[PDB]
Amino acid sequence: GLFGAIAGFIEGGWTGMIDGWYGYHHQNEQGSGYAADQKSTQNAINGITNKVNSVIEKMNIQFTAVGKEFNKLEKRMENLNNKVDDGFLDIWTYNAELLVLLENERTLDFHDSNVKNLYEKVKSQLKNNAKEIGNGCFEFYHKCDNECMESVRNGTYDYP
Amino acid sequence: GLFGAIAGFIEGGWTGMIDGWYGYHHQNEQGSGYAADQKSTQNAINGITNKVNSVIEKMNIQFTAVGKEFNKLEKRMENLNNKVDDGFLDIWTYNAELLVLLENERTLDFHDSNVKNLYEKVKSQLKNNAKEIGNGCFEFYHKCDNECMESVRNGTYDY
Amino acid sequence: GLFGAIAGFIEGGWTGMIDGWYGYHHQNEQGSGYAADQKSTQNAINGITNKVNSVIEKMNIQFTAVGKEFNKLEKRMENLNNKVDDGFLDIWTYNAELLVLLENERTLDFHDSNVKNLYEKVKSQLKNNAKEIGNGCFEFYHKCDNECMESVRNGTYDYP
Amino acid sequence: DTICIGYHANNSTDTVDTVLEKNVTVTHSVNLLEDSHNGKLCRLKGIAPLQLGKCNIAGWLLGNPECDPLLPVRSWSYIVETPNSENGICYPGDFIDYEELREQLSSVSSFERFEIFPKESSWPNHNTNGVTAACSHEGKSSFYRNLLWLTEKEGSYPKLKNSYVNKKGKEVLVLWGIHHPPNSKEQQNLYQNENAYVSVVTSNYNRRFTPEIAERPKVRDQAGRMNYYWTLLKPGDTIIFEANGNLIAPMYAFALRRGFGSGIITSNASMHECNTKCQTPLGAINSSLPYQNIHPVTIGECPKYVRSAKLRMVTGLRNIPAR
Amino acid sequence: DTICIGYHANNSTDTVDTVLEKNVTVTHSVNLLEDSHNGKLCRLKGIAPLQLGKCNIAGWLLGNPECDPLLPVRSWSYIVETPNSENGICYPGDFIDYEELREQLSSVSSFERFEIFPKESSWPNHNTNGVTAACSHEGKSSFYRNLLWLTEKEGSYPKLKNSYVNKKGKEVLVLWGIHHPPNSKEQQNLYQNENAYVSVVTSNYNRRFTPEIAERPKVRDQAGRMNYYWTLLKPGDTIIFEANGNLIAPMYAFALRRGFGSGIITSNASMHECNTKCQTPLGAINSSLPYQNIHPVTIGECPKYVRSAKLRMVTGLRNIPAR
Amino acid sequence: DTICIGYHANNSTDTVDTVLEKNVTVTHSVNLLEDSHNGKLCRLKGIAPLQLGKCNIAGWLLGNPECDPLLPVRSWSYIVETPNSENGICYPGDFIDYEELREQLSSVSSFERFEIFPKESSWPNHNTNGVTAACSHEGKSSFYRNLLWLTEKEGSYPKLKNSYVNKKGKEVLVLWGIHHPPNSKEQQNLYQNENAYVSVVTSNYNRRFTPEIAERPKVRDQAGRMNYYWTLLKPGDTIIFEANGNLIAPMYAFALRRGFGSGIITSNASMHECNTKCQTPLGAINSSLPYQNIHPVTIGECPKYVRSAKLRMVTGLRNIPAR
Repeated sequence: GLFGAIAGFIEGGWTGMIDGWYGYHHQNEQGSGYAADQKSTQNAINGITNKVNSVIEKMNIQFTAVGKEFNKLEKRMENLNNKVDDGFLDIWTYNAELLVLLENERTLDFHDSNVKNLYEKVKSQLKNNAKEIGNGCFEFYHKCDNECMESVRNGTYDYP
Repeated sequence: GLFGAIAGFIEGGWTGMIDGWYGYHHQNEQGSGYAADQKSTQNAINGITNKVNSVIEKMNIQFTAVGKEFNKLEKRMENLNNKVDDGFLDIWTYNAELLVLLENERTLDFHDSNVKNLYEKVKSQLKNNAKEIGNGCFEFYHKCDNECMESVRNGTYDY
Repeated sequence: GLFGAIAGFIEGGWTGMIDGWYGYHHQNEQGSGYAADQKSTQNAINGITNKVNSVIEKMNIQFTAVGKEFNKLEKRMENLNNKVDDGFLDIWTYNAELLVLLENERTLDFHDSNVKNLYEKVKSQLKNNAKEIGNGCFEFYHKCDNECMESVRNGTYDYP
Repeated sequence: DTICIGYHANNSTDTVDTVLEKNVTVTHSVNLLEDSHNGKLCRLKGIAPLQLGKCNIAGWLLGNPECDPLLPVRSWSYIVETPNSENGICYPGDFIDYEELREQLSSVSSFERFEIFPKESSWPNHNTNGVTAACSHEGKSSFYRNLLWLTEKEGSYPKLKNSYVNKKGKEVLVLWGIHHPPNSKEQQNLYQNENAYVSVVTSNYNRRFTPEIAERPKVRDQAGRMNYYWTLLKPGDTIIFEANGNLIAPMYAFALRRGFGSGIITSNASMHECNTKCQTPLGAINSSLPYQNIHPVTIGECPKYVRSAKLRMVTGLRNIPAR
Repeated sequence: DTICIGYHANNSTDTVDTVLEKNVTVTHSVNLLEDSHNGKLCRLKGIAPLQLGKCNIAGWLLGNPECDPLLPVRSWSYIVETPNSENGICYPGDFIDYEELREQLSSVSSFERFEIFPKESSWPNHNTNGVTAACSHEGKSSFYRNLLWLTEKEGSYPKLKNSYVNKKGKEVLVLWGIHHPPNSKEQQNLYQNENAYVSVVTSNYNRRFTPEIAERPKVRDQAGRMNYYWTLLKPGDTIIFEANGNLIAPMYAFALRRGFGSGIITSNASMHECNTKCQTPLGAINSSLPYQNIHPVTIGECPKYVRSAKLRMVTGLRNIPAR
Repeated sequence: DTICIGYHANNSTDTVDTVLEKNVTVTHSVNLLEDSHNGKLCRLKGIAPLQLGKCNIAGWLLGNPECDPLLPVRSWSYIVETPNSENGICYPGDFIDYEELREQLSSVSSFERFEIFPKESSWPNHNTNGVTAACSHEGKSSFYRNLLWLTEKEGSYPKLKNSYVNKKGKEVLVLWGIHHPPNSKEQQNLYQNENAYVSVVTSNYNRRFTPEIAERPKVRDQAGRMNYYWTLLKPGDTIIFEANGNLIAPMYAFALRRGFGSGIITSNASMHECNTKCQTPLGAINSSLPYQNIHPVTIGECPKYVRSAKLRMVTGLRNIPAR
């Protein structure tokens, strides 16, 4: 990954989280579970949705396009027509395939990026009240309850 | 933003700074103010200027292009010409719009990255002599007069 | 660079490093030396190889294409053939040049990212057993021999 | 107490390609390439296509006896020819500017077939029962339904002159022929005048025709030849036919109505009571995707044809179940 | 003591679209789409265009009396026809290869109109006073200024043979016509001979013309027809006219000079004393931007036409005044 | 004890361009633009090209005496004309549909030149020794090798009619000409009959030719003209020639075999005993690169032509030896 998070310092995904693309695990004395960050997951959905819609919108509809006949003494005209049709077809096939290949790369990085900024955003909050273990986890020092875990999710906490 | 700085851990911009795109604020005994980091603002100006000039340079001048007449018995030739003109027009309109869309995203994220790298550059310079009070600001643990502030801006801060 | 490492906080390259693109500079009591990180260098090679292969594969082979003749009363057809040939040529020249220009920028960012992520990988390991010099180096507190310098290269160490 | 930051994963097997890596498994994605059609010919927004079947444009417009079932059709959304559209002209010869005629019919949404020259009152001094085995129907010699083979009457072929004023308020496609006997003897038995000519004129059309008599190889066992011509008569204009022989006169003509989006396609698929906004020679497409790899020939509003086998845009992220 | 790292912001309301988000406000940006035009038709690098006005190429080259104001023009940067360019040929007929002739004039930067066959001295044995109400001027029957209607003189039309050697050092455009009477009576009254013919030849041009007599619908009050032809006589070559009737002889021909960048456009804009490097049918463009959405028809050095409504490239960053 | 993380650097001087910065020195790069080629025209996959040298397609097919060295060549991979290919037709005239014939030959992989109408036995009642100073060989008046100039014999030119049935199992290209004397006198002593005609017909070809007599500017010292025509006789079909004068009869014809990937190019380069899969008018290319800036004209399997001067993709990183 371009940003180091996905398939990076955070080895894998969680089949357990089904509310969004990015979220938290958390396991307090009250219990465990999973929670998705609407803020992130949503913004991600808005961008990608806009991307796919742009890609689709740029390829406005194809209107009637049919072959044409040429008599035996119009071989040059028939070949010119053939060059035109093959030429345009070559370019559009190329354009479609490149755009998708390229934007797919960008999309994955975008996600890697979002997971990254979500991680650092929490790390800047907690600060000293916990330590960075592994796989992007934070082991609390003061031990905070579920109601507290939520302060971290909504972006408050307060306790440098 | 891809790098988390602009509209990120540095919520907004400074209508107060007007020397470049990136800079520093700074509060001192001798007073306050703004200052743009010429070094990173210029690099950014060179890069974007080049990008814009490339987009322009790649589109060569459009030379004379006009319509053509066809008699009543040349309907197939007329439609072929029409297919050609519209075909090319479709590709170029597509190319221009996509290039601009794609690069505008890249430019924004480029700036995000620059601010991000500027912030981290100062941090690696200050270290223990200051604390990250969030939002991209640093509180010194000693007195940093104007002469000292400038050492931070030109990256020569003596730890 | 977009990621700050290359030509950034790691000011220069090592003409001494000849095993890969990314690596570590060794400096123990037993001696010094360089060593490439095969892990990162290989993944980078697989990525760039696939990229250049994609660009090539997308430009399918050009088959027979020649000129045509037109008599003196076929000036319009001749000009049409000319508009068609110049039009396609303009597009492919434009496509090839833009694609190369854009992907080169991306390839460079790619390397920058790889160097950055490798650095952040080692920093997390040495985090509590050395200090960050700043030039991309780390000074061990306890000072570790070659057998330990290796535990750093192969991603183990685990000595917080 | 701990709290971790992580990302979604699932059982999805969707794969996509990127510039750096091929076949990357992801959690969510969208296909942008339409590869499905219903394998049928359909009505285009409620209107059925004109199926020429065993006939082709030429057979249809001339009135080849083998295409009588088409005579009543007045409107269509697109024209369909098949690999077996062999019945065109039945009497050997050349169809002048035939490809351009096909191009013209390509923007016709409908026409009215009418008698421009009524067989019974148009030619008082000429026979009109000319028939040929080359255009047989029901095992008997016949002729084109829209033309009339005029010949000598009682040993005489008076110089004829007939005209038609277009008062249809639309362009009128007029077709006719010129017969070319294989020898001077036939020319005489059929038209009497040894040196005949046919003249056809309008305000913007003007051509003269001279019989070219010579022995030729037999096609549909005819040594003779018949050349076919056509012109578009503008609303209000007049067309004048003058001849002293060899004229294969117009009997039925067509008042054309123009439309958009039509075209002529070739297909071996069958017509069904189905409706679509997008028809291909292989079948109809019902899709919102920007591309399709079904067929390059398209009638209506369709996705752009591309040669790609796959075009999938990743939406979610790299899928790593981590089992 | 504190020090904060930050970024510029301002009062800009410029917006740009990106892949992920639309209408994003930014501090600085550049427009790449030229949408401004001058209105007006201008000189192109100092040279004025040719304005056929009420006339079209045919009327101009043949010398239609309605186009006399154009007779003296010798050079131009481009040609302009208007929606009102109706006066072309005045005597009904067909202009053979007219489109190719238009294409030819499209690369002509200038020419010299000269008498290839002086009215008096070229045709000693024929009348040249022929005129027609179809080409009237000042309410009087007249004729093309560049052609001559040759007819019988004193009950006789001798076979004529006149030639011209191109010593202009440039290609010479020669035009002429063939008259087709409506009936044999007129054919004889005008040319005396019933089986007339016209022959025109050069080192690389060879054609024969035969009168085709027949009644035809009237156009501009004429039942007769006049076909127009042309050819490019190479430098040093000779053109020979031979005929015993029906010839509408060349009187003036054109020595052509070739150039680059010219063309024919259709516009209703007016000519002003302005200078430009880029002209469209709607007005002149003065820009360095890469694209324009003004018009696809272009003369000179212009930005590329695209259908886009907006094309703006962001240079600054996301504007967040943080006010 | 210290452990540093760094990157590779070297002495490479390779430069590439990016969107943000030009001429960036990098450690590793790869060229994608082929700019190297043989001079030298080569065999295409073992087969040699057809070098017309001082002859063009016309001279070759008609059998211009100046191109006899070409007569034996039966197959080729591509056709090569040179800037000096001026020997086409030697007797002045027009080669009807010449460009279409060039296009036809462009997909011909091989043919067999054969006697369609043997000189001795085909024309018993006509002289077949006509020759002209315009088609001289060895300082002596000669004539095309694939055609025969038929003329009066013993003061008479009987009506002729000859046929040929295509039993080759392949299309047969047939060529012939029509002579147009400069005056009535030449018409008389060459063919006697004053008003002659030529007819040529097949199952799908049907044309008649009338001699057009007229004095014309001299070309190759000839005031007369000769028009050349051709047609493709389908397998099993029959072509019939009928004439009472002015026919330049076919003697040799060609049974054609079709292939793919061939074409006609114009080159100043020389043939060498080299083999290539890609040929351009400047030299052959041996490359796997996707692009080339050598020439737009290519035969075989080549890189896409582009106007670019440089196309280098960086693979390594920014090179900073830090010396």
